Parts: sequence; C-alpha cells; structure tokens
Amino acid sequence: KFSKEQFDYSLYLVTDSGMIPEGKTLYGQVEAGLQNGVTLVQIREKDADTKFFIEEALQIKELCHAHNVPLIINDRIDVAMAIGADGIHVGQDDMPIPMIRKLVGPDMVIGWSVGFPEEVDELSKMGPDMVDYIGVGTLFPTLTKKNPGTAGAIRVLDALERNNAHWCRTVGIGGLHPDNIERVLYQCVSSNGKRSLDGICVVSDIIASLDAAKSTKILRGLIDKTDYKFVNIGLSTKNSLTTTDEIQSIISNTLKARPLVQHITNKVHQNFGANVTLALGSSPIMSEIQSEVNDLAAIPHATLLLNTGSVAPPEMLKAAIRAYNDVKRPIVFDPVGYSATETRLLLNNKLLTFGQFSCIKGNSSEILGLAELSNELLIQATKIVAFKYKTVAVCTGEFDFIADGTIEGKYSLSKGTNTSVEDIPCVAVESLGSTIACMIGGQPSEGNLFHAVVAGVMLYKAAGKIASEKCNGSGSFQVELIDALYRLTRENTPVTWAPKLTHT
Amino acid sequence: KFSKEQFDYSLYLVTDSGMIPEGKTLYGQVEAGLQNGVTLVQIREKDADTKFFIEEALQIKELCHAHNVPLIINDRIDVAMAIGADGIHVGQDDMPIPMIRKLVGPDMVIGWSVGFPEEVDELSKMGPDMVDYIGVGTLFPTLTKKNGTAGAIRVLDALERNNAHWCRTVGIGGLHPDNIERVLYQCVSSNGKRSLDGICVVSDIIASLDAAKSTKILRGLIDKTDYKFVNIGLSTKNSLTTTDEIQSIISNTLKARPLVQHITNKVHQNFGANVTLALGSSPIMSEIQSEVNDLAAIPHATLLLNTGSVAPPEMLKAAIRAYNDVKRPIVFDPVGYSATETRLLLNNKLLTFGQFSCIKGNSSEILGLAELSNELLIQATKIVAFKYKTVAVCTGEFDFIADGTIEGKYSLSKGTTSVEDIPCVAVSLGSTIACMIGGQPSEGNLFHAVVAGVMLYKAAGKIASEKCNGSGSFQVELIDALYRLTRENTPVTWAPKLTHT
Amino acid sequence: KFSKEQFDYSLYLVTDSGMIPEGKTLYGQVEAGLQNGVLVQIRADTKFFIEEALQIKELCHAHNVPLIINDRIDVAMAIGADGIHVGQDDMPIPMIRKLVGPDMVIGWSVGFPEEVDELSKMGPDMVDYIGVGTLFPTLTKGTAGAIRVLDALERNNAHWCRTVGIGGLHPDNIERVLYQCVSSNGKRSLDGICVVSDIIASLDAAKSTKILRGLIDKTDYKFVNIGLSTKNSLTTTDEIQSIISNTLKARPLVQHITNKVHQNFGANVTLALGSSPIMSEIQSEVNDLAAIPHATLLLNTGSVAPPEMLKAAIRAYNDVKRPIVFDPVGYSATETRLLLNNKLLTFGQFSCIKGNSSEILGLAELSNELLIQATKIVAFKYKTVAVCTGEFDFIADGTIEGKYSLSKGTTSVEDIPCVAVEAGPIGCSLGSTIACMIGGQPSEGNLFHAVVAGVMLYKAAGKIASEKCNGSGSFQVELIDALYRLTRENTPVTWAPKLTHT
Ligand SMILES: Cc1ncc(C[n+]2csc(CCOP(=O)(O)O)c2C)c(N)n1
Ligand SMILES: Cc1ncc(C[n+]2csc(CCOP(=O)(O)O)c2C)c(N)n1
Ligand SMILES: Cc1ncc(C[n+]2csc(CCOP(=O)(O)O)c2C)c(N)n1
Ligand SMILES: [Mg+2]
Ligand SMILES: [Mg+2]
Ligand SMILES: [Mg+2]
Ligand SMILES: [Mg+2]
Ligand SMILES: [Mg+2]
Repeated sequence: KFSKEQFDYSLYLVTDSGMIPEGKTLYGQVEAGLQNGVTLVQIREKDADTKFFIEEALQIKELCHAHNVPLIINDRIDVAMAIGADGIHVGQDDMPIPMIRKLVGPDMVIGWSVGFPEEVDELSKMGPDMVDYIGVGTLFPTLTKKNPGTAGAIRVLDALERNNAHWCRTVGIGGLHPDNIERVLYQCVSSNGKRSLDGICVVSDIIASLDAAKSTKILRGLIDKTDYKFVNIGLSTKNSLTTTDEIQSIISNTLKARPLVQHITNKVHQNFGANVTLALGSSPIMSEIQSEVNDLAAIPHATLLLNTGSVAPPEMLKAAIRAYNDVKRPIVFDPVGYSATETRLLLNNKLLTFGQFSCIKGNSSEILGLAELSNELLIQATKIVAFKYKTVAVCTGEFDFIADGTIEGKYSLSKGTNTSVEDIPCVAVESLGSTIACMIGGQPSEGNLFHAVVAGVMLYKAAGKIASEKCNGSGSFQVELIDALYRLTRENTPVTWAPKLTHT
Repeated sequence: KFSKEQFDYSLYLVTDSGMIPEGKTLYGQVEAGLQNGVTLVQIREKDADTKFFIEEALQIKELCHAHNVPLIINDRIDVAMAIGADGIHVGQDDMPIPMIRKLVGPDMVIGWSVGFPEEVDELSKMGPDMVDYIGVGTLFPTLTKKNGTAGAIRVLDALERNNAHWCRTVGIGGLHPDNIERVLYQCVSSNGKRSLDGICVVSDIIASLDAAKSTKILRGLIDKTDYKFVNIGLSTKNSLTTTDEIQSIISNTLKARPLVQHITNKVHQNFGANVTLALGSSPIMSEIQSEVNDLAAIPHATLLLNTGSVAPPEMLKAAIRAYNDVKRPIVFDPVGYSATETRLLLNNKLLTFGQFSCIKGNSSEILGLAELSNELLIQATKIVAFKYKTVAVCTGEFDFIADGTIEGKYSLSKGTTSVEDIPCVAVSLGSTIACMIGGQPSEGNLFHAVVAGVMLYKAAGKIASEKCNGSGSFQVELIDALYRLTRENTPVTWAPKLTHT
Repeated sequence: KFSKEQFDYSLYLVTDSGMIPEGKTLYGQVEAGLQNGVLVQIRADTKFFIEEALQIKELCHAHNVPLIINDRIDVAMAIGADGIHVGQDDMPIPMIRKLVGPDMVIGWSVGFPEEVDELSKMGPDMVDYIGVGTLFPTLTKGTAGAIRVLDALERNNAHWCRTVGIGGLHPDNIERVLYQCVSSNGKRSLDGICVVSDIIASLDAAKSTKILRGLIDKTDYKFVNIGLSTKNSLTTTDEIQSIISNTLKARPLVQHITNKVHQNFGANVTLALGSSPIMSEIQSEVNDLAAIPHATLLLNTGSVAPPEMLKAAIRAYNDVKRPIVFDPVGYSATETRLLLNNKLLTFGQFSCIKGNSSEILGLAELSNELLIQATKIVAFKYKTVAVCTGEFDFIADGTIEGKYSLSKGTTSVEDIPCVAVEAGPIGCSLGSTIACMIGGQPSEGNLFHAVVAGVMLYKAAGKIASEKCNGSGSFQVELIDALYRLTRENTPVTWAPKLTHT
C-alpha cells in the first residue's frame, strides 16, 4: 500500500493490449520495463471482457508490487476497488472527479487527463485529495489514441502555479520518444521557473518494442541526465557585456570556417539573403528538398535559417529541423509570419514543436505575439520568448534587444530550473537573420552562442549606420549595406563601430 | 429504493443505444414502454464515453423511479454504485460474482447471463444474496448481440434439482410476438413447479417505429394464460376413448376431406399419399416456400413433417410458422432422429420453429427425445409429451399415447401438473394420425383424435398381416384395410384393446 | 552412371520448387524421401537451376539413385544427368535422341493410346518410359484411361517402354491405382508411382514417404471385409442357404442413393430380405452411416445428388472396407450420363457392378458368347464381381483375390470365373437383392458366392411371381412376396433357376 507522496512519476508506463509484437506478452513487456526504470505503471485496454481484465490486473499487480511500484487502473473505478489497486486514471469525458473520490475514498491516487488551463482552474476549485496528478494533453501527434505542443504544456504548468495547486503532480504524455524527450523535459517549465514535469509517459515506445529492455534503458538514460547540449556551441551564461575582443574573435572564426548556411524562405529574401551570406564570407544553399537535408547538415559548420509562409510542406520543415538537431547544429528562426494571418500563426506554432532553436528573431509585433502578451514592455516580452523556447531571442527596432534563455541547457524533474523569466540576461543595442546565422555558424565547440548572436546584431546595426550615410535612397541602401558588411568584417576593428551595447 | 422481492420481472426492457430509429430518442422509447408495461429496465453502453453514460443513466433513473420501476445497469458496477442504481447485470465473461457482491454490498439485485445447467450449479454453490436472477441463454437467433426452449428447460430443471429458490429467471434473445406465447408455454420445470418469471426484449421495443403499440402487444401476450395453438379442443380427457367417439372422429375426417401436406423423403412420399387417399383426404407434396401460406389457408389443412429431407431449414421454419399462424395442426414424425449427428442437429432445430400438435417416434426416437424395458417407455413418452407440450406417440408392441398439452395453459413463475401425472394410455401411422386430427372441428379433441388414429392403424395392421402373403402384399392389404375399416364405422368390431397406462 | 535396366521406377519423386512448406528446403525434402523410398526428377533463372541440379545430383548419387531433368535437355547434358523427361508439347523425341545420344533415359508424358502408337513406330532407344496421363484431378499442374494406354503398349509390343502413373496419387487411392491399372491380357502393370505434393508439400516428408513405400511393396488390396478367394466350384445349395441365413441374422443397413421410381420399390425389396433401407443423400451423415455394422452402399445414376457427395460416400465406405454395389440407371444412355458414370468409377473400388446387355457392352467398351466375353471384360477391368442381366444372367469374378504387383502384373480377361443362371422367358430390384446378400456376409464369407446367391434368389422369385400374378401391377407385389417367403424358408434345393458354368 503506497500513499500520495511515495509515488514516483519518473518514467510512467501506460499499457495498451492490442499493440504488443508477436511472440511477446503484456507481462513480458511490463516486466522488462520494471527491471530498467518506470517508477509507475497504468493498465487499460479491453478487449473487455471485464473478467479477463481483472485477471490480467491481478497478475500484473503482483509483478509491480514485487518491484515496489504502484499499479494504476483506467477508467474502471470498480475494477480498481475490486482488486485493491493503488490508483485510477480518468479522462475528461469519464466519471466526474468528486463522484470518484466518494467511492474510492481518500488514500487512492486520482489521475486526470488535462490539456488546457481552463481544466486546471476546475482542478483547483476542488482542492486537495481530489486530483492528485495530471497527464498533460497530447504533446505530439500519435496513432495510439483512437480518436482524440510544449508551448501548450507550459500554459498548463503556468495555471498550476497561478492557482497554487501545490498538491498536484504532472506527467507529460503523447508521442514521447528518444528523439524528443530531452527537448520536452527541457522546455516544459513554469514561467516562474519553479515547476516542471514530474515525469514522462510512454506507451508505444516500450510496449510495441521488439526489445523492451533496451528501449527502457534508453528512456531512463535521458530522464535522469540533466544537460541538453542541443547545439555544438557553448551555452554558458555570460553576464559581462560582449567585449570588443570577443566580437573580433567571432568574426575571425566565421571568416576562417566558411559556414554553409541553408536558407529555407520564400523568394524576396532568397536573393538578398544569399548576398549577406556571401559578404560574410560563407556559402548559401537554397535547398528545400527532403532527401538532401541529412547530407547538407553533415557538412562542417552547417547552419539552418528558417523563414515562414513558405512553399515548403510542413513534412519537410519537420525533416530539416530534426536533421540539424540530430547533428547538434544551430537553427535560426526568423518568421516572416508570424501571427500576421490565421494561417501563418498556425504554421509557425507547428514549427516550434519540431525541435530546439538556437535563436528566434522578431520585430515588436512578432515578439509580443510569441510572448503571448512601449519600451519596458518589449524587454519583458523578449525575455519571456527567450525563456519560453529556451533560446537566444532577438527583438529588432530602434533598440535591438537580445535575451539568453538557454540556462546552460539545464533540465530537471519537478524542480524545475534552479531561474525565472525575470532574471535571465538581456542586453540592448543602439538581413539580420542571415547575419546571425553566419556568426553562430562559425563558432567552434568552445565558442558561446550568446556572444555570437550579440556580435551579429552589433555587426548588422553597424553596417546600417554606414549604409544609411553613403546611400541615395532605398535602392543603393541595400547594396551599400552588403558592402559595409563586407568591409567591416575584412577589417576586424570593432573598437571603431558606431553601435553602443548596454545592459537592459 | 427497491428490494429483491419488490422486483417485477414480467416485461423486462433491455436498451441498446445504437439501434434507435431516426427522430426517436432512448428516453422516448423507454418512456413509451413504461406507460404500457416494461416492469423493469436495464441500460447498457459498451461503446460510449463513461461520462455520457452516467448522464443518460441518471436521466433515465428519474423516468423509471417516476413510474415506480427499478433501473439495472450492465456491466459497469462502478457506474452502478455511483448513480445509486437498483441492480446490475453481468455476463459469464464479466466480473466474478463474489467480487461484485463484495463491492455493492447486500440489497442490490445481481443478474447473471446463464445458458447452461453447468452454470446453474455454480450459481447454487454460492447460495443466496449472491445471484438474484438470471437471463436464460440466447433462446433464438438474433442480430442484436455482436458475438432453444428445450435448452431453457434444462436450466429451469437445474434450478430445481439444486433448489435455488432464491433465483428468478427471465428469458431473452429473439423474443417477438410470433414466439412469445410458445416460449412462456413450454419453458417450464419438468416437475411443473417453475416457469419463467418474465420476458426480455431489446429490438422489439427499442427498434420500433411505434414503441407504445409494440409494448401494448407484448403485455397482452404475457398476462394472458391460454395458448390455443391449434383450432381443436385441448381439454384433458381422463376417460378412455369410447367407441362412439372414434366413430365420430372418422366420420368427421371423411366428411371434411382434409388437405395433408407431406414434407418427406421419397420412400415415404408414395406410401404416405396412399394412406392419405385411403382415409378419404387429399395429399400434397409441396416443398416450395411461396406456396406455404396459401396451402395452410385451405380449410382443414394439416402439416406432416419428416426428416433428413432435401428441404432447407429456412423453408421448414417457413412452413411450420405458416401453419401455427392459422392455428392448424402439425404432426412431427422424425425419420432421424438422433440416428446420426447431422440428424439430431436438424431435428432439434425443427423443434424450435413452432408448436407441434403431435410427435411420433419409436422406442429409440422417443427415449432420445426424452433425453434419457416397457415401463421406461411409458415414463419417456410422458416426458416427451410434457416437454414439447404436445400429444406424443411411442410405437411398438404396445403403442403409448400421452397428452402433455395441459389445456394450453401458461403462467409466469408458477408454472403449473408434472411430467408424472398427465394422461397416458396404451394400445404410415404418421399420415393416419395426420388425417384424424385434420378432420376435427373447433369442438373436437386433439387427444381423442390421435388415439383414434393409433387404434385405426393398429386395427388395419392385424387384418393385413392375416390376409397377406409377405411384405409386398402386406403393404397393399394395409391400405385396403384402412379403406374398408373407415367406410364402415364400426369400431365395436376392431381388434385392438385400449387400456390405461 | 546408370543404364536403362538399372532404373527402378518404384516410387518416383517429381519435385516442385514453389510448393515447399516454410522452414524446409528442396534438399531437405528430397533427402527425407531418399532415406525412405524414392528415382527423382527435378523441374527461376537457368543458372540457379544448374546449381540446384548439381547439389541434388550428389544427394541422389550418394543414395545410388538416378536424377532426371525436365525439360531442359541442355541443362541435362551440361550437368551429366541420368535422363530427361519431356511433355507432349515439348521438343520432339527424335531431336532429343540426336542430342543426348543413346544411354540416356528419355521419359514422355502420355495420356492417350494414339500417343502410344507414335511412341511405337519409333522403336527402342527412343522413348524409355512414360508418365501416364493425369490419373486424378490436381492443383499442381482415370484408371480406366490408364488401362487403355497399357493395352496399347501391348497391342504394339513396346516391350522396351516402362510406365509410371502420375497425378493426384495419395495414400487414399494408391492401392486402388496399382490394383486396377493392368493390361487386359494381365501381362503388364505400372512399373511405379509418381508423387509431387504428397512428399514435397509434406510437413513431415520422412513419414509421408514411409507410408507410400508401405503401400507400393505390399501385394494385397483387401478392399472389402469379405472373402475374395477365387471359387471355381459352382455355388452349392448349402452355401446359398448359409448366405441367406447370415443376412437375415445380420439385418444389414443398405443405403440407397437413387432416383425416385426406385426409391420406394427398392426399399420394399430391402425390407422383404429382412434388412433396413436408408435413403440419405446428405454429405455429413455419410461417415456415420458407413460406421454402422454391416452397412452397404447401393448406387444409381442420373441422380439429383452432386458428384462431390457421391465421391464423399464412395470414399466413406471404402475407408471402412464395406461393400459398394454399382447399378447404373444410365449408363451411356445419354452423353451426360456416360460422363457422370465414368467419373463415378474413378471415386473408389466397387464390390459389384450390375448392368443389362447394353449397360454391359458399353462398360466393356466393345448375341450370347459376346455377352459372356463382355461380362468378364467388365469384371476384370474394374476388378469387381460383374452381373449382366437378361434371359440368362451372367456373373463373372474379376477380383483376383485382391492381388496387385508392379510391372508383372497378375490371369487375363479370358480366364476368370464366369457362371450363368437361367430359368426360362420372363432390374433395380436385383441391385437391392445383391446389396443385401453381400451386406450380410461375415469376414469369412465370400463376395462371389453372395452375388450368385443374390442373382439366384431374384431369378427364383421372378418365376414364382410371373405365375401368381394378373399383370404388371400384381407382378411387382408378388415378387416382393416371393422374396420374403423364399428367404423365410431356406430351401434352395426347391428353387427353379439352373446354375451352370459359362
Ligand atoms: C497518465 C495518462 N495521461 C493521459 C492519458 C490519455 N492519453 C494521452 S495520449 C495517449 C497515448 C500516447 O501514447 P504513445 O504516443 O507513447 O504511443 C493516452 C492513453 C492516459 N491514459 N494516462
Ligand atoms: C437480462 C440479460 N440477459 C442477457 C443479456 C445478454 N444478452 C443475450 S441476448 C441479448 C440481445 C437480444 O436482443 P433481441 O430481443 O432484439 O433479440 C443480450 C442483451 C443481458 N444484457 N441482459
Ligand atoms: C514422369 C512425369 N509424368 C508426368 C509429368 C507431367 N505431370 C502430370 S501430373 C503432374 C503433377 C502431379 O502432382 P501431384 O501427385 O501432387 O498431384 C505433372 C508434373 C511429369 N512432369 N513427369
Ligand atoms: Mg465487458
Ligand atoms: Mg520577420
Ligand atoms: Mg470510457
Ligand atoms: Mg420414425
Ligand atoms: Mg441398370
């Protein structure tokens, strides 16, 4: 007999009877996963046949108790009481929670499927020893649930905090696999940094596995690690303004490394973007072809730059983003959208679920929108975004603001960061997408993501003043800008450049 | 809040959500059936979201309680406790009964689906306030469940051998107005002490375009008490059949020229039509489905069934029903029966299609039908006669006739008069019996007619065996004797002696 | 290197690559069949072919058995194969002989006598052996037909040409095939048996083969649980008396499969002889019926019953070694009837065949010496007791004590026992009579005597009836009566009919 506080939600295995590979049993899989992790187990399915259910539940309760792990049942509350189960899970469309509590009485864990903040409010108006934990929405798409992102999970953890539901644990569920578990753990944190997921739920990743022991050992590895080094550049927090000597080193490195920068964009920017890249002494590639994507990313110092409202299918954007994250190379997200039209908002939010971005760059509107929300406002927004997507965020305007929300790539269960939206580093400065892409692209393993982005914003802003002076209108401004970028970097003398870098 | 003994199983409505006609609601149907009968109601939901289930259950509990009728739930015991239901029904493959009792505690009705005696034994090894009632097997075939009366009797018999006095019974599966009275009529304990406490329907009310009317009809049938299944008298006669009665029978059939439809082999086709001709009535050898209703509509029509025939079960079913609809007599003369695995199968299936006026077999045919010397044969003959609520004939040295119709009486739970004490007397035959019964007027008597037939046949037999030179001439002298014997009604003359058994 | 005369055609395994069960190889199957019996013939890409052929030639040579190839003559020469098989639509035989040169065995698929003629006007060291037609139906690509071919091999004196039977051969019909596939002159039979699916497609090829071996090198086919001994002494009164007693005491169950005219009249004859008739034409019942003591099958023709069920019934009785009597209402009366009847004669072994002058001459594939010759031909052809009804009834015994052998083969058409039964100038009635006499016999009985007993009894009842009757009508019933009276007093010394030798 376990109690609320003895429950370890770390790796939470939810079974599904009609998904087991031939020559393997449900007992067999659940056994393998207990010997290698999963501090919790839930039985469903049916095939019901309510009597065969009960026999399988008892058979499996012995196994779990043997390994000192609780057994949860869904959604048959009666079978739960009948076999002396340790808890029950119910969905939004199952028996109302109060009714359940009345039958099972205190002591028993009650799990609830929750996908929206609105449902966290209800959960809260009910107080403790009603809902004990919740499975957060369906994180990613999946074939396991017969009918039916991290941004969405955050909105829920945030409601658990605004309502101070201290008594309610959380696990994330739906489409969780080794290719996205660290990213999920990493960016699913309360905005105030005080709360994260207490564990991870899998079904197909273990159950449907030809080797369930191995699959589980892998998920365990990911969950009890603490670093997500998502790009082969330094992520150290830097609080000292970026020195002239550092900017100089950045530019040298990218000039010497000749980074390959893959542009995925519409057209207007195709040509102008390739010019900026050429000026910065690196080679542009405008491939939007799925098969090439893994080969491109394999080339030394490769970099991805994303634009939006593009002619490329979501299936390939997903493919590209993943391709770069697999080789730990940097992605820069520069929405041409974003939230400009209903259709763009949709596509952009879908993009932000495909992987981890090294940098997100927007203007005042693009940024406020991303922050889900003047001058003090733009700063708050910039940090919110940076923290939300665990990335370096740039907000362009008269002043350009840069915030570093990577937190050295740190994640943990429940904790969650050690660091809220409010107190991450954010500095100020008084085509940019490709500039930033080239600076980050050139950095070696010992580099620093944040300094590089700042370097880029400085460089760009510097070239701007020069061009606006030497030009005769919009036309020549464009070409004088490219020229300034070229001249500026062929002589590393940042001590010279106009733009002033302050703290925010 | 109801208790075990307040439950009225009379007309028990079991719902099914995805079977309701367009423009009609489950509330709507269940309402109509409460206003006209349904004395009990069960709700299912194997396919929905457990929350919509609970909302519909409460919505419908108010309706039932409003009409002072309990609400039963299946098989979600949890939903049952949660909404304060009055009982739960579970199947053979659902949660074990002891476990259920432990959660819901005494006071709540527990129903169990039961199809075999073996399961009645288990029900009994558990004693009272475990299983309160049972739904007996699937009586007839149906499209309602996703995966006969003889069979129900075997279950009622086990409820008696085990003295499970505490357990009610309802019959279920394929019950409609075309077979409800026959079900109530023949589903009785062998000792006559127990019958079905009620009848269960799903499609007959739920899937109805006019649920109010459909229900009013089922009610009519359930609380009636007579099943006059043939337009002949069914009165119990304890006085031996007098010569004057036999004489009247023969006269009637000669004057009525009954049309006797033979469904038979090919050996019996010809020989059977001869006997029919001799008795002054016309044979027809139609095995065609479309003709069957027209044939039966002809005055004094009669059906004679043989087995191991080339005719499809679908048409036998069609014929048997055709005659029962017009309340005309069927005689069942198995050429099988239980002679081969295939025959046993077909015959038992036949006995589920309708009500027979008479069943005729030899020592083996009969013992088999009784599901079991010279005393043994007598016990067997009554068993059969009572089982199929019919007049049963067992041919041999002595021919035994038993009358198990019990004046066509049925009731709920009661149910009666046991196997042991129905009337039984002692003394080609299929066709003879068919013609005697065929000729009887509304005021006649089924039992006397059958006896008359057996007498007549046995009489013609002695005469023929004497006037013949072997098997060949015996056959034709028998037909002749049948002809001569009936053209002069003088039963005072005939050889065969009629005693009590 | 083998030569013509070292070739043992006993159990001849023909492979088929795409028919092997999972987890089993062609090497695996052919190995199992060599260790338990087995000559061998092999039938994708021409290069994989050659590799498999060599691989398998080593195996065969290891067990001292030749390897034959079909129909790639080139692959044959290339791998030094021991012989080649070709079909009727493959390379002409002379051409083949020219390329492979003498010494190599040449097999030819043959299904008609016409093709035996061609095989013959080519003389020796052209065609060495032949696979006879397709005996029974099969998904891989009758005995009366095989006989016509063995007969042509004899009329042409093709002494140099062996024969194997092929197509649909399995344990349920191998002995019957060996048993009735013999030259009309009795001098020639099949030199062996060919299987594909029975061994190749088997989950246990070792066992399957051991079984086929058992059957082939046995020599008795006891196809009915009655004596088959050749009796040359006329059937004595005391024997007829014993027969009738036995059937009266045994009350045989006689299953009639017949028209509708004969249904009733046939059941009466059966009843009179103190046995029970059953008129079932239902497939599922058939195995249960035959399992009942002293059960007997009587077949009529142009019936409403499907060939699929007749096959089912005939087999059902042969499996329990009970007697079948074949009394064609056809036969050869119409094109459709001939067809169905011949198909029936391929379904199993009959204990007796009964026809009239036409029915019989037809069956013999052809007066009074003529009728006698015909009757023996039929009796011998279908290895059965044959009855030919007329003024004289002729009975011939072609069972030859149920003896079979490879190549040998037996005793010709000409010299099996044949007797006659006359009484003076006077149908489906005799069929039922015969069915009841045979039905009653115990293991120690004798098939031949019983049939004769039946014919005598019937003929006897006939004279009596023709005298006591007033026309066709009463004749029928007086006949049943006479059958009844005659058997209730076993006094054959009394009966009119005279039994002579033919
Ligand atoms: C703890 C908890 N939270 C939520 C639910 C509902 N739920 C969300 S998606 C899905 C399966 C995805 O598996 P996968 O994609 O790993 O194959 C299910 C069963 C539940 N039953 N338990
Ligand atoms: C009291 C009780 N006994 C048995 C069962 C199981 N059951 C067997 S047959 C049938 C469908 C017949 O519909 P129809 O009358 O339209 O043929 C169902 C529901 C149950 N659920 N409740
Ligand atoms: C020696 C010889 N004779 C004939 C043929 C032609 N042939 C007639 S039937 C048959 C397949 C029978 O398989 P199963 O016994 O499984 O029915 C084949 C292959 C030949 N290729 N070789
Ligand atoms: Mg169930
Ligand atoms: Mg933009
Ligand atoms: Mg549900
Ligand atoms: Mg009978
Ligand atoms: Mg004939």
